[PDB]
Amino acid sequence: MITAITIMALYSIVCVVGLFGNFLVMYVIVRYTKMKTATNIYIFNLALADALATSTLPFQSVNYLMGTWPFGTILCKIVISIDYYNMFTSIFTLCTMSVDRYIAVCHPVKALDFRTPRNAKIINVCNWILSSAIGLPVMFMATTKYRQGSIDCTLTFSHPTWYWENLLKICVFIFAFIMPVLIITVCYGLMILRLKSVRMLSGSKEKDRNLRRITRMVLVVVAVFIVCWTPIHIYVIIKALVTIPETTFQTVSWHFCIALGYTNSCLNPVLYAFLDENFKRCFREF
Amino acid sequence: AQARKLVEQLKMEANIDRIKVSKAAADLMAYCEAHAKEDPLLTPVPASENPFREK
Amino acid sequence: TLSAEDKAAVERSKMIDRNLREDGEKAAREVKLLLLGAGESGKSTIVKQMKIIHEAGYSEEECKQYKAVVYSNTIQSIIAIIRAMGRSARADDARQLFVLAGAAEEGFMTAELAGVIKRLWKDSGVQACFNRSREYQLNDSAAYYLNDLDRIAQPNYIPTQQDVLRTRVKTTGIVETHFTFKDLHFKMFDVGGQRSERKKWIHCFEGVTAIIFCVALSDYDLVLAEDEEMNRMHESMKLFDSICNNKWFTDTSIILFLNKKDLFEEKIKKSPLTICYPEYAGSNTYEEAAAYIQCQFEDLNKRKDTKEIYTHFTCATDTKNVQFVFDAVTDVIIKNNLKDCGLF
Amino acid sequence: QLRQEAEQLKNQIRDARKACADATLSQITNNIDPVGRIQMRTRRTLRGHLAKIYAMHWGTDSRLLVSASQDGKLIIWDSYTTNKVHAIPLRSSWVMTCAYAPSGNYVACGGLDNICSIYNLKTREGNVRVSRELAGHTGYLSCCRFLDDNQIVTSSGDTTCALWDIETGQQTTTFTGHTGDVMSLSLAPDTRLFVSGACDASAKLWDVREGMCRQTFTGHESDINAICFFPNGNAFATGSDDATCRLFDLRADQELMTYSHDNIICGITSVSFSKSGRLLLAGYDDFNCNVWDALKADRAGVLAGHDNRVSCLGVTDDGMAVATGSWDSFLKIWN
Ligand SMILES: CC(C)CCC[C@@H](C)[C@H]1CC[C@H]2[C@@H]3CC=C4C[C@@H](O)CC[C@]4(C)[C@H]3CC[C@]12C
Ligand SMILES: CC(C)CCC[C@@H](C)[C@H]1CC[C@H]2[C@@H]3CC=C4C[C@@H](O)CC[C@]4(C)[C@H]3CC[C@]12C
Ligand SMILES: Nc1nc2c(ncn2[C@@H]2O[C@H](COP(=O)(O)OP(O)(O)=S)[C@@H](O)[C@H]2O)c(=O)[nH]1
Ligand SMILES: C=CCN1CC[C@]23c4c5ccc(O)c4O[C@H]2C(=O)CC[C@@]3(O)[C@H]1C5
Repeated sequence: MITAITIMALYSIVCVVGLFGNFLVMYVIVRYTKMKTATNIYIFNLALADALATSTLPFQSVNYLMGTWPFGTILCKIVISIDYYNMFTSIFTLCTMSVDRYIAVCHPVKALDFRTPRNAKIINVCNWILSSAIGLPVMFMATTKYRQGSIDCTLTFSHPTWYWENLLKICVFIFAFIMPVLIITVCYGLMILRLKSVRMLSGSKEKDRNLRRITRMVLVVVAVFIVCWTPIHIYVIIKALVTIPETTFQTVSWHFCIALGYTNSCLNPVLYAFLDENFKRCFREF
Repeated sequence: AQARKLVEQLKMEANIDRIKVSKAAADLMAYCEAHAKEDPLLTPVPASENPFREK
Repeated sequence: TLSAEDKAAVERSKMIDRNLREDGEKAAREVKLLLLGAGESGKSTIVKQMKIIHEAGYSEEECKQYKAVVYSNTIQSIIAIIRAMGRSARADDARQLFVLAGAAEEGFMTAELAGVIKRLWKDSGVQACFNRSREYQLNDSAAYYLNDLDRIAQPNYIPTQQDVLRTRVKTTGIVETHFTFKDLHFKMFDVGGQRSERKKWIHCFEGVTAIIFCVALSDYDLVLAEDEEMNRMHESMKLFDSICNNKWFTDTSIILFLNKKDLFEEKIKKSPLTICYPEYAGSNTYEEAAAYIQCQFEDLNKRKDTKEIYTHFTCATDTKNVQFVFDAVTDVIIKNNLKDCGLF
Repeated sequence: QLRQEAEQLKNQIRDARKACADATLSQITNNIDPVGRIQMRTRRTLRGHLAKIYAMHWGTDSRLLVSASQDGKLIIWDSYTTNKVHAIPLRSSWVMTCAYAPSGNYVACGGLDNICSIYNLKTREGNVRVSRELAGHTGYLSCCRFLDDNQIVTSSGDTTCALWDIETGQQTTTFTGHTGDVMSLSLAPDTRLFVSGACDASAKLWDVREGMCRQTFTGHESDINAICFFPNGNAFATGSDDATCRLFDLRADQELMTYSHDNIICGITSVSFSKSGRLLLAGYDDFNCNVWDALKADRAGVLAGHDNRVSCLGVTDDGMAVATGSWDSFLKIWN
């Protein structure tokens, strides 16, 4: 009775907070601080991916509220296309940001001639191109169907429906879950070990406090990403693995998993720009 | 060696002609309001003849 | 609306923009080292034990610039020898006046240089006139240019790399040494020549990667010749104090090189250690004395929470001295990359 | 001995200066209308440097200037269309002086390398070459100015100025007498005198012809970082480090007017005058230039927009522009 009301309210609050945070990050990164450093380009593209990922949230909230899709076929064609696009752009820019920090730590000589702004630009262009190269194979197949007198536009596949469907499921699972957790943990772990071995963060109370703060703000990044993306992927893979009885509990759990993924998209600017010390320096000047 | 040449240099700086502060300040000011209608910084020239304009 | 003149101006400025772009990106990969040191502290040994490359760099750009310098030096030398002749030999004098007029009218290299390298060597009194010209101060390598320039007459002549060395004036002040070590480029500056006021050119660096402040260990019991009242290690300490407590160098790392190690080991056995430090009398061995000198020299860092000092004892060969420089520099680069990544 | 004689006749000199003062410049300009508040805007920002700019000189054609920075580049800009005409690769990155010839054919530079390099801007090849390097100085070259196509006067770190001849590379005249590092010189409009200031907080005027100091000015107390002649050549202004610009004098030999404020305690790096001479522009270390009234000794306006310390400044010869180079690799032209 009131489950739809509270899930619509939670969708609304996560959408508005995510949009406001990413708009603040874009406003700061355009007006106050510039876009000269490579990390600024990375957090700019992450902000765009998070803002465009959470902009489809009112559509899905009113889709659940009204029990139907009154927005036609092309609108949700681009909505599911841009959702598959945005999850990969945000995930891959997290991956390349962690690779950037690992290169800046463990390979300093190579990071002198690798961490140039044009290199970051071509990496991000290749990033959005490679996300598009798998979002456009979704663009030409998503469509609007009719079931039980109601309108829904889940994506529909070819005559071997299960083969192509499960191929998409296992591919998005392996890429956007196994690829970021492995890359992020190995890169950040090697970076943290090298920071443990380096002189400037060891041998004093202030230096050890700085090292502990860096390790804490790396571990919270990995923990927030893993916790927020972890229920939805395995829940989708067990929905695809075994059939599940339709219950209010499974609907609320599904919507909470969606909310947790979009909460990662909402909280990325909090722990990726507001916790950066350059942005803090820009903030204390005004 | 250095002290005696310093003495003679500063004593030949001693015996030079000097006009009053009033006369020099007065004709400096006279030079100031003789070119005042020419200086573009004091009086901003119109943008038609100004060569520094947005394109 | 802009036509060919403004289009060519825009194209030339775009070319200058690209050239500045690669030059700045190349200069960002360098590492700047500011080598300091007191009187005979051992900077020359530190420089000369890094002998890899010193004249290497922009070799193509070097040889295409000083051609006007060569021509102007040649015309200055020939007009100087003509003027020093005064104060059977008139046709060559008219020829020298003609090449004087040609050099005043530029003339490039096709006609005048062949005449000036042909007619001068025909006579025999040219050497006598040049010897008589040594009474006054003149060019130090005029006849050197004359007898090492006549062999080539090409319009774009690239005889040797020694020509760039002999034409370029030796810098009395700032000294540049550019060596590479393990895929990383180092640019070390010696400021020994500049001896007027360091307070107005220390800000001219303001952002070097590291300092190579060198101190001789054996100057603890030595005294200066200036009034015989100042210890040399004490003025080394006061220079280190001024460098550490400097507004332009407030976070850069200082790599202290305690250089006269074997002389310190010779001096400890016959001379007391209380001359430099009257309040210190701990032992007489090399290890504890050198460690106490290093400890009394490292406490001058008044901001130890941000600035790091990497002290090494080097004596004679020490291949690991450059390795110590490289380790300190890579630590500084790691700190800079952490500053760039929004982590530190 | 004769030290007391020197002290007593220096006492005679400044006693004659004190007796020569009957009315200050404040009282003689206490009735003229002020310039009020003037507003200047950056019409051109000359991006393209990548390091710390230290020097700038305008051109006699009022269109092309030159500025030098710490990247080893000497860029001749364009005030009109913002075009980089030239960019010379310097053999010494440590430079804080640059000069532009009155004929517009030559450009100079120098610094810690003890070398005043001269470059020909209009060679037959079309590019920029190196014509002559002026050697003979044992200190850092702080300011050089071109008298003409043949003579150039330089101030060095060895507490001596020098007048050179280009085709011989020899100092035809040496200007000794400074007990401190000269940091700036300004040529007279009639190219017959020049005045230089040093770290001993004194300014000295020299004759180019007979090569001996004529007047000395001991108004400042910290040092002298900048100096600039008046357009008529009968006065000059001096920058220093005690937050004061002082307008000295030639025919009266005193400190006429003090341009100081109790909130601008930073130093001064650069000074210039407009065509009329009523507008003394001074660059400061608090990231912005102050515009002073040369008769009323009050600030007219502030030239903001630089986030780093202003280092060099110059008013163009026809008075239609003010270019300020600072420590942020940018130049700014104002109206
Ligand atoms: C609007 C959506 C659906 C279309 C896809 C947008 C793509 C093509 C856009 C979005 C973000 C963009 C990047 C954002 C910022 C920069 C920095 C700029 O200095 C160079 C271009 C670069 C690197 C852009 C390249 C193109 C880009 C990747
Ligand atoms: C990995 C850790 C941190 C979190 C795991 C969360 C996921 C896998 C859990 C959390 C809540 C769970 C749901 C809770 C309730 C039900 C109703 C039941 O009739 C079928 C299973 C179903 C639908 C569960 C599926 C799995 C689920 C979505
Ligand atoms: N026996 C012995 N001598 C050493 C050692 N290291 C350096 N020297 C000498 O110390 C002088 C410094 O002169 P230098 O040019 O650096 O001065 P400077 O400050 O004006 S540049 C040089 O002649 C060196 O032979 C050493 O281990 N053992
Ligand atoms: C948190 C939102 C991210 N979304 C991306 C696309 C999708 C999705 C997620 C996880 C795994 C998938 O295979 C997958 O496809 C989609 C699906 O089947 C519905 C749920 C999602 O909209 C959601 C998270």
